[PDB]
Amino acid sequence: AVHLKMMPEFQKSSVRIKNPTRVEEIICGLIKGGAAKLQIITDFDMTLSRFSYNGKRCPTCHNIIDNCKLVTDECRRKLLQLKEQYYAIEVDPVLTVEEKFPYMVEWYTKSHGLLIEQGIPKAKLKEIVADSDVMLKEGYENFFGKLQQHGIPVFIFSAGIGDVLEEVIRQAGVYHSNVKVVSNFMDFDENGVLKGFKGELIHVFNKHDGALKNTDYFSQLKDNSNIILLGDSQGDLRMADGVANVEHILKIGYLNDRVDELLEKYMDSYDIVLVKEESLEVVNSILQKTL
Ligand SMILES: [Pb+2]
Repeated sequence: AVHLKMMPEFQKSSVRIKNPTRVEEIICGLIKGGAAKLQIITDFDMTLSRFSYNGKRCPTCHNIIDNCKLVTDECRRKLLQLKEQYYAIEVDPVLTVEEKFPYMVEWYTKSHGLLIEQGIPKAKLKEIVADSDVMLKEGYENFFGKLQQHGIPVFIFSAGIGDVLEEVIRQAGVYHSNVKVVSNFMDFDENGVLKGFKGELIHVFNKHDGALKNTDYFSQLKDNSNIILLGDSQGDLRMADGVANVEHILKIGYLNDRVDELLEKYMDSYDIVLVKEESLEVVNSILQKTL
């Protein structure tokens, strides 16, 4: 039986849970199914990576390029201006989520376009990443490590830059065979220089589309009908729309930002809400009982 009161990880004051009996019920299903039924579906930026460190604001995948030695101060000035005008839209309370899609497409297209101008070589990503201030959440070795040890599928589903994301996890030692990455991948020219992006754009609001266009992945995993989903946004709740059959799904949300405004909405939509939390120990605690 599961008792959240007897799990010291769940007592941390950052842990918010609207409906604990329900959460206990889901975690109980997870444990019953064991490794054989489990898979993980997860965002990356600010979910598997830190929102802030000591006492500092950490980079997203996109920020890593924004801030590197290959990008001019004027290009960063333009990128910042883009952020200021489009982030106001993203967080606009009057506009419907659907109204925001065209704007989000414009933002990722424009900002990607500025980086294509800067001339980013694939060869240089390794060093750019090594030099960056990127940080994985506390407990990531264990997270990725228990998962790989048990062969649990991990679908990292990111609106960031896939090449960057992969280099971060590769340099961290945790890009194992069980880890599949779906993101915005860079398209390179004859000289190995960035010239555009592959596929359809993934942004914060359209993860349902991507989730459905990954049929091959999810149908090989028919038997993994127990899911842990981790996300930092309302948009991330759609990441599991492609899943063949669901028996138990647990949705864990990192609330990093806009805490007062969004807490009630996050508590309503995610089963567990983690408020300004820089570690993976709640999820590690559930894997410990499960695997
Ligand atoms: Pb997200």
